[PDB]
Formats: sequence, structure tokens, C-alpha cells
Amino acid sequence: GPHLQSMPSEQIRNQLTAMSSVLAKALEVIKPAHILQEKEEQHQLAVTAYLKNSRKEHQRILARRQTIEERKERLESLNIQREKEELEQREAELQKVR
Amino acid sequence: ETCHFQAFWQALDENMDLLEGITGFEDSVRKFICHVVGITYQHIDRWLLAEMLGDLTDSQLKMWMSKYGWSADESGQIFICSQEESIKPKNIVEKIDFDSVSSIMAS
Amino acid sequence: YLVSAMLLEIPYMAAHESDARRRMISKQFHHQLRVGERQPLLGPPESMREHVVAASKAMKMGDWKTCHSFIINEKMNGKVWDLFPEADKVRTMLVRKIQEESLRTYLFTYSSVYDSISMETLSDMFELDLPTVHSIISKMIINEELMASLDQPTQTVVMHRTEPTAQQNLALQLAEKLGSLVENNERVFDH
Amino acid sequence: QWLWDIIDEFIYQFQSFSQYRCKTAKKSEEEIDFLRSNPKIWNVHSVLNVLHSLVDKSNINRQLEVYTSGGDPESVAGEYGRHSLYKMLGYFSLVGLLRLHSLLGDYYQAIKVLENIELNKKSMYSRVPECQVTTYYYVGFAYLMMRRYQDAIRVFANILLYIQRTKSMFQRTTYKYEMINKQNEQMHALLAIALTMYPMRIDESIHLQLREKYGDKMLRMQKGDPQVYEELFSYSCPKFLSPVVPNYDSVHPNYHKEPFLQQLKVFSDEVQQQAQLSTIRSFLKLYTTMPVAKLAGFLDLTEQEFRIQLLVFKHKMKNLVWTSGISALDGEFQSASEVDFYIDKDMIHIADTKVARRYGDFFIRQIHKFEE
Amino acid sequence: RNTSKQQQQKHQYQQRRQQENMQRQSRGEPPLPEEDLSKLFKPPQPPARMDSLLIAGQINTYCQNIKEFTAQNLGKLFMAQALQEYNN
Amino acid sequence: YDLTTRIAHFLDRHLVFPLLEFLSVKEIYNEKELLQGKLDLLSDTNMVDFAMDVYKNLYSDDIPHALREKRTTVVAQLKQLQAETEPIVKMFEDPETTRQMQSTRDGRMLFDYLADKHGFRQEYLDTLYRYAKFQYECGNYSGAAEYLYFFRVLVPATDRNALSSLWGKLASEILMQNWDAAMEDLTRLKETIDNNSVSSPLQSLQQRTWLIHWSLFVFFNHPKGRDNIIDLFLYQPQYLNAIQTMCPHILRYLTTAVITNKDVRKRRQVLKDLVKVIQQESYTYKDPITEFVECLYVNFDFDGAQKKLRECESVLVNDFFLVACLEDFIENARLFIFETFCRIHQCISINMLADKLNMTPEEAERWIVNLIRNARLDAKIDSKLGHVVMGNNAVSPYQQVIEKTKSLSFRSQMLAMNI
Repeated sequence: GPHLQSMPSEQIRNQLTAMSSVLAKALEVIKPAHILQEKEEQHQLAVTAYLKNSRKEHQRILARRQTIEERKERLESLNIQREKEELEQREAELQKVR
Repeated sequence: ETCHFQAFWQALDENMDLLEGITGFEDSVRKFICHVVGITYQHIDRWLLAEMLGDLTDSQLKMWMSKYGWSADESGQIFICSQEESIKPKNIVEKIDFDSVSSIMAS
Repeated sequence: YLVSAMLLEIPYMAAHESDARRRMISKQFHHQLRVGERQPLLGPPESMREHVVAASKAMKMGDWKTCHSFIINEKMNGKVWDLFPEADKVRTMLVRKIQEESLRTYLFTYSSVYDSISMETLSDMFELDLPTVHSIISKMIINEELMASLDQPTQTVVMHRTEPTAQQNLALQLAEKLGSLVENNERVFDH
Repeated sequence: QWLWDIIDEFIYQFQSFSQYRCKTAKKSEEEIDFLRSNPKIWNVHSVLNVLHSLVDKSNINRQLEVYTSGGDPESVAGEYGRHSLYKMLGYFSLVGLLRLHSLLGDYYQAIKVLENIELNKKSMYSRVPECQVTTYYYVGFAYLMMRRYQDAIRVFANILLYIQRTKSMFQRTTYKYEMINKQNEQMHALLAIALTMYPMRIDESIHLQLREKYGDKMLRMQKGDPQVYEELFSYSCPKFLSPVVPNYDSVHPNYHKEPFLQQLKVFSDEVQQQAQLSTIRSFLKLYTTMPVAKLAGFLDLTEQEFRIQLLVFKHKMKNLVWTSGISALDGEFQSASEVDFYIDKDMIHIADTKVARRYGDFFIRQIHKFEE
Repeated sequence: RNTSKQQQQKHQYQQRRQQENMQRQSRGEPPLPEEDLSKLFKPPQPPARMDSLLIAGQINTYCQNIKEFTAQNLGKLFMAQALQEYNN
Repeated sequence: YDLTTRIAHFLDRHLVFPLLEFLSVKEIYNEKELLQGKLDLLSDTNMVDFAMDVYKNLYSDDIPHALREKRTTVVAQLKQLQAETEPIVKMFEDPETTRQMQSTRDGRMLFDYLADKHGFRQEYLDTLYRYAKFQYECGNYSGAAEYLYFFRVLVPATDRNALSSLWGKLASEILMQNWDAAMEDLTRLKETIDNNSVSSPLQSLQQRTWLIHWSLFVFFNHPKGRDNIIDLFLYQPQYLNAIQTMCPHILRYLTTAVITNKDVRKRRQVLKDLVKVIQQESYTYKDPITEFVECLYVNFDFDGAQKKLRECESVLVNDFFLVACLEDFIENARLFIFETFCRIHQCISINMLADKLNMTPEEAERWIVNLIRNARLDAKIDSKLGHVVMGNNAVSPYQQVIEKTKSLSFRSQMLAMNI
């Protein structure tokens, strides 16, 4: 706990020079740059392309995951039914033995 | 072996013609004297280097002076080696073994 | 009884919590201090127990000052002082011991922080004299096995004994070392 | 009679097998191939090689150290017994190195050593720890003989460590387990005497049970007593040569102590002046460049009047253990104080400790195999 | 360590004393019992292998090795980056 | 101690032969002359050490005890009185007695030869009875007492006679300066008291004092005697419980015996169990020299220490007491403290050192260089100043455990791995 205004001088601790060199150099290539924004405008174009591929797949997932969703309420319930109902089958069967 | 070169040339008996009869033997031992001089002297006195080689004269010493490039210094020793060139320490410098140690600690 | 033990054990535990711990002994003044230590609610002491606890805390902090509180006031309360004509003597006996062992408790913590010491300061500050502070610091660095180098004519110590991370490292080194030692008993039982 | 009923029946069975060794290895592929197949262990085939290293050396050392004239033992074995087995084409397995390091062992007791060069060159096959620890055994001894004290002392460290990841298990150092302990202990103790104000590597090599006793030995040796010259040399001799069996001790036969005159007195000359080199270095080199105060302080310490202090001082700087210079005008002695290194142990341990984790994790997963 | 201590003492160190008491009996009295001889070993609670450390505790040995292996790694990265970055 | 519950009743009522008296009014240093007035009585009249005092500082107060001995030589005492110009008219009783002793002797001397001649026990034991009778009358008759106890020391009433006789002999033979014969009793008297009688304190503690006697003087290697006596009646600086007994030079000579002939490892055993005990608490109030020697030392004073240590050595050289190791103490009294002072030190001056002990700095230098030669300190000289430097702060003790804590477990897991 400090008791005073924050004025630390610079000190070097583990992952200082590591994560500084990651991000402090990154920022220089973000804020000014004539090389970045073109690349990102073409990353934008690969991002548009993926939503464009997506809206086609979404229209199929609108059919497919609809058929998954509704059936997953029935089938997966019926599966965990048989998980818990097995404890009855364990019990009344073993009673028949003795 | 104990490098008592002064005592070596005193110890010699000169009536044993077999020791004259080995060719280049008298110079070979002298070349081994000067060999160990270079390893463990930075300088040696003119009279001192003479005496180790069997009490050489001024002219006889000119060969041994010229042999390893040795030459006179002011008042009045024969140079043998530079002070930093003789010592050659390889002491404390390690703890730079990061690369191997991280290569084995990699996984 | 509780005061006799105090001067023995507060340097002892100061040493211990500077990671000299394996010598920590129960059913002793350690315990009798512990039961009084664990009061959430103590302000001024109004019991003789609490005056011992009070002077104990002062000894930990290493201020002479806190010793004098209980040695004067609780001994008037309490008339621990007032039953001896030799309380006059035993005052001086208590005082210089406190001043020496408080110096010692101070040193057990602070000696990482040091690079050197004006030994003259210690004499002035804990109200001791150089002949004794020589003999004290001399005895100390011999037998407490410190990594100080001690210039006695110049009245200087040069120490430089590290490390704060050592408190963790020596602790896991111990936690480690304890492994093999109990393990050999688990072996020797088994066979 | 029971003595030489056993001895003669070893050699005659080895001379038998020596012909089979030469016959199978070189040319008969199908006989080698037939031998690869039938048992579950090829360990039986390989053991018999270096089994007969140390057993034959025993039997020939007996015959050597009983017949000291009209020499039958040493030229028979040297010509036929050793060179026929080794010089010709190796068997295809570790047997090529086994017969090599059997020959290296045979070559070691004989004091003719200079082909340690080409024996290493013909160790083409990979250095398995089994073969490698026994290579460094002799190769370190070869460096000990070369007066390479600083090299040999490192080589003895690793082989005594017991984290060269040995596991043995099935009798490949059998009946001589503690010979590897005590010979590496002993031969390392001699090297420490010669040089040491450098290692600072003796911590790894020898454990503190022995470092304490051998530590005070070197000090007691060089400084104040020639007693340690005796007891060190007593233990050093059986380990320096390795004479596997000393013959039956009795006064009625002589026959045995006559070879031991040479064998011992050969090693007398070794430790003689090499020990007296030590005391010169023993006095710590307190001030690195010595003025008149310290140079005279050291010439008071070397020897007294008068006659011949300076001469003896300048004889001993030459050997190997000082590097220095004389100045005429100043009258000044300037010298070299060199030191080694602190921690080299930790970073070598970082893998060794992980082997304590590894074979920990592994051996219990072999028990977790069985009781599952 | 103190769990293993007490159990290994019931496993061996107690068997050591009671079997050396079984010595004294001479392992049989023909006319009548053998009460003492019978009433040697009467169960302490661990006869071997206290399980909840052996299973569930050991799942946390694994997790403690993981925490150590985790805390190490980012350290390893700095020990490359620090030296190297300053080396220029 | 356990004998001390019994010594508690008796309250110092021991059995000395001159009874209390020695030399009167004395002028010189007093803790010295303490031990002389002690052992005057405890040794049955000393002799030489009458005159050993009188050398340095004249007295005529040696003369009263110089009247009162007969077994050293009767007439030797009969002269020292005459020399002090004293009329002493009626000396008519020792000429009467010790004459008629010779008339008595001619029997025993005759019987003695004839018996050892024959090799006949009865004639020798009746002689031994007649002759052990005779020799305490006058033991001058010097060699006769040695002859008497050469063949047989077992007399009709063995131990009681033997004790007082071997003690009378150990006494008289040290007074005759026949230290070979005294060394014979060094074997036999100590064995007799180790074959203890009743073991009452008045016996035992006197006998324990008589062990301090043969070790006092010094013939051969009484430091062996030191190692033998310290392992008898064990580890006490007097051997005598109850604090009445005061013997300074038992501990000074022990300090000499430890350091001058052996390591000092080996001296902090002494610093605990002989320099702090109940008997020695009494002693620490008293003796100046032996106090300075250890209390200053163990407190790790250097300033007052090496000064008041060097001051002791003025009182040492005043010793005409029998010691014969007096100067090797003077040597080691400077050596021992120096090592310990410099042990944790930073930087001491050779010049400050040489001012103190009154030597030249060169001497102090080669002394220090020889203390480092002997490897009693790891240090190095700052030659320019003439200061000497110890500086080990030896950080990083981590690695000491790390090698072995795994090398133990690695080879100890092999055990459980076997079967």
C-alpha cells in the first residue's frame, strides 16, 4: 500500500522488457503507419468474406441446428433418463438374484 | 624437470664424449630453457639469461636473443613477453550457459 | 518468570522469523505469550499479563522505550517493583539487557538492508558504550554466525548479506530437504 | 595344487575359446546369425569377453609374478592372446568395444602406453555408458600419467558421481563395485595435491564423508608431515597399477616381491618431486604483486640464509605453477594469481535432479503396471 | 510425511514390538490359551495404504507440479528476453 | 556433585603435615605466593622451595621451617639456622637419635642382603616389616627407601602404610631432586589412591591434591600427566569440590599443556568445563592473570585484551616456580587471542598491533604472515598501508544442501526399488 501520489521511477522486473518490447513497439506501428491500415483493410476484406461465407452457412444452420436443438431436448433427455433409470434396473434385478 | 638450469650446466662432466656425441643435444636443452622462459617470464636480465644457458658470452647470446624475437630494454633487461600476454586467466566469467539450459528446460 | 524468558526468546524468535526456524519450542513462554497475543481487542494494558504483552510488543519493535513502560508503571501497579530494595539494581540489569537484546532483534531483521554501519550510532542510540558494543557485536558475529565483517578499531561493520527472495528460497529448500529426511525413516521402518 | 588346478583350467579354456573368437567374428556370417536367434539374452555372449578381461589378467599376473626369468607368460599373451583377438575384424555388436576395452585394460598394466591414441580412434561404435565409464577410467589414468592434473581431475569426477545414469542390475561391474568407488577416490586424491587452489569442482566428485579426510590429508602432506607421503602411497599403489591378485604371501617361495620392486619403485619416482611441487603453492599468494615487503616475506618463507634463496625461488617458478616477471630498476616482483569459478554444480545438476524425478515417475509407473 | 510416519509405524514399528512379545510367549501354550498370544495384533486404523492421499492428494501433486511448471515458464521467457534485449 | 553432599558435613578439616605454617610477612606479588604457602603444607615441607622464594626477595622467615625437617638431611637444616647467626645450644637429640639409627641399621642391612640373596620370602617380609618401620624415621637413607620399595611394596598392613610411604617417598624424592625415583612414585602413588580406601573426603580430596603435586614441577612430559589427570575425577579445575581449595597454576599449566603441545580445538572444551564451573566461579573473583587470559579472550575484547594479556607476561617472567614451559605461554598468549580477534575482522593495522605488544611492524608483519602460513586465518595483507584484511561474507549457502538432498534420495530409493 502506497500513502502518497503515484510517481514511481522506472525499474526492471520480470516480463518488463519482454512485454514492453511486445506492446510499446506495437503501438508505434499502430498509431503512425502507412503499412498497417492497408493490411487491416484487406483483413477487413477477409472478415467480410467470412460473414459472407457465414450468412450462407447460417441459412443451413437455420435448418440444421433447428433440427439439432429440438431433438436435443428429447434425445439427450432420454439418454440421461436411461442413466438415472439404470439405478432402478440395478436394484430390482439384484433383488431377483437372492 | 625441477628446472635447475644453473645447476644443470655446473653438473655436466665434459670428459664424457657420449654427451658431445649426440648431435644438437647441447642446443636442444638450451631451446627448452628458453621455451619455459617464454611461458613464465615477462622479462629476464641479460646476465641471468646467459647463466641459465651455461654462462654465455655477449656474442653467443645473440643467437638466443634473436630466436624468439627478444630484444633489449632500458637498463638493461631482455624482453621476453608482455605482462597481459603471459598470464592468460580463464577464471570467473561463466554463468552465460543460458542457451543450453533453456534448450533442455524447453519442455 | 515471564520477563526472564522475554529477553531470551524475543531475539530467538526474531532470529527464527529471519529464517533460523527449526528451534521453535512449545509449552514455554512462547505459549504463555501466545495466549495473550491473540487478543483482538487490547488497547492499554490493565492486567499484569497485559503489561508483559505490552512490553513484549515494544521489544519486537525494538524500541528500549516500550520496556520502560511495564518496568515502571506495571511495577507500581502492580508492586512487583516495590518489594525489593534491589529493584534499584534490577532496573539497571533489566535496562541494559533490553537495550542489547532490542539492538539484537533490530539487527536480526535490518541486516539485509545494511551495506555498512556507523557502530558509533548504535552506542549513542541504544544508550550503550563502545567497549560493550564492541564486545556485543563481536560475540554476535562469532556465535550467531553472521556474514558480517567487523572492523573493531575503525568502528565499522561491512556486511552486504543478501537476499530478500532467500526467505522463500531457503523455505522451499527446507520444505524440499525435509522430504528426504522423513523419507529415510519411512524407508527404515519399511525394512 | 587346488590353486593351480583352477588357474590352469581358466587359461586352457580361454586358449580354446580364443580360436572360436577369431573364427566366428571374421567370416562365418551364418554361425553369427544362428547365435543371434536362439536365446532370449545376447548378454551371455557378450559378458564372456570382459569377464575374461579381469579373470585372465589375474591368472597371467600370477604366472608373471611367480616366474621372473625365462619369460613364458608375457610374450605368449602379448603376441597371441591379446593381438589375435583384437587386431583383426570385430564381431558385430558391442563385442567390438568389449574386446577393445579388454585390450585397453591389458595394455594398461603394461607400462607401454602410447597407442591410447588409436584405441580411441577404433572406438567407432557409440559410447554406451557401460563402455564410456570404463573408457574414462583408463583415459583419465592416461591423463594422470601425462601430468595433465587439471584435465584428469575432471575426468575422475564424472565416473565417481553415480549419476552417469547407471542402473546395473545384472552384474556388469560385479565383485568390484566398490573398486570403482575407491580407485577413483584414490587417484583423484593425488591430483588435488599437485595444483589445487583452483577446484571448486571437488564438491561434485567426492562426497563429504571422504572430502573431510582427504582434505586434511593434502594439508598434512604438503605442509608439516611426510607421513601422508607414506599412507597415500600405500593405498595408491594397488590402484595405480591394478595388480588383480597378489600371490600367496609366504617366505618359502620368493618369486613375487621381485616384480613388486619394479612395479612399486616405478611409482615412487612419480609422487616424489610432484609432491614437493605442492608446498610452494601451499602458502597462499597473499598479495598479488609483491613489493620488497612481501617478496622478502616470501623469501624468508622459502628458505633461510644465504645461499641460495633467489636461485631456488627462480627454479620453482618455471615448472608450471607460477607466471611472473622480474624488474631490474624497480627491483620488483610481479606475479599472477589465478582462481577458478564458483558454481558450476547447479547447471550440471538441473538434468541430474530431473533424472531423480524421471526414474521416480517411471519406476512407480512400472509398479502401477503390475498391481493394476 | 506425518501421515506416512504414523501409518508406517503401525505397519512395521508396532509389529516389531508385539512380535518380539510373541517371542516371550514361545508361540503356543498347550493346556489353556494363549490369551496374550491371541490379543497381539488388535487393529490400529491404517493396516496399509491410506487412500484419499494416494488418489485425491496425488491429483494435487499433479496440480502442484503444474503450478510449478506454469510459474517457471513465463520466467524462462523473461530470462531469454532480458539478456537478449539488452545484448543489443 | 554427589560426593559434595558428604563434603558438606566436614567443612574443611584436612590433614596437612606442617599444619598451617609457612613463611611470614611477605612483600611481593601475592597470588603467586598463594600457591607456595598452599603446597608448603600439602607436600610435606618444601624444600627446595624454601629458598626459591628467598632468591628474588630476601627473607629470614624461611628459617623457622628450616629448623624442622630430618628426612631431607638432618644436618642440612642444622646449618641454615647457624648461618643466620642463631644460638641453638641444645641440639643433642638428633645426634642421639640418628646415631642410634645406624646401630639399628646394621641389623636390617644385614638381614636385607641375606634374604633377597636366598630369594626367601619370610626372611624378606620380616625384613620388610623391620625396614618399612625404619625408613620413615629418617629417609636419608635416600636410596634405601627406593631399595625397600623396589622388590615389594606390599607390607604387613598394605595400603595404609604403602600410601603414607609412597607419599613420604614422592615427597622426599622431589626434595632430594631424585626425579627418576619421584617418577617411579608417579606410577605407583596415583595407582594406590585409585585403589581408594574408605573414600571419605578428608582422604580422597587430600589424595586428589597429591595428584596435583607430581604434575607440578616438570621432569619429562607432564602434559601427558595432564591428559591422564584430567580424565581422573573428571573435568574439575581443582578436583576438589567445595570452593575452599585454590590452586592458580593448575589451570595456567593446563593452559600451557593444551596450547603449546596440541591444537586449541580442544581449548574451548576447557573454556566451558573448566573456566565456568562452580569451583571456578570462586576462582574468577580472585586470580588476575588467569582471569585476563580467558575472560577478555571469550568476550572478544582486543584492546584491553591484548594489553592486559601482554601485562600478564611481566608477572610470568617473575616466576621462579618450577614450570619449564614459561615462555611458550608468553608466545601463545599473543598468538591465540590474535587469531580469534582477526577471525571475523575487516582490517587490522600491523602498526596498531606493533604499538601494543611492543614489537617493530616488520616483526608483526612476518608474525602475521606466519599466522597465515600456518593457516589459522584466511587473510591477505594490504601491503601499502601495512594493514591486514579478512573479508569473507560467503553469501549463497543454497547449494550446500542441493547436491546431497537428491544424491541421498536417488541412491536410497534403490533400497525399496530392489525387491
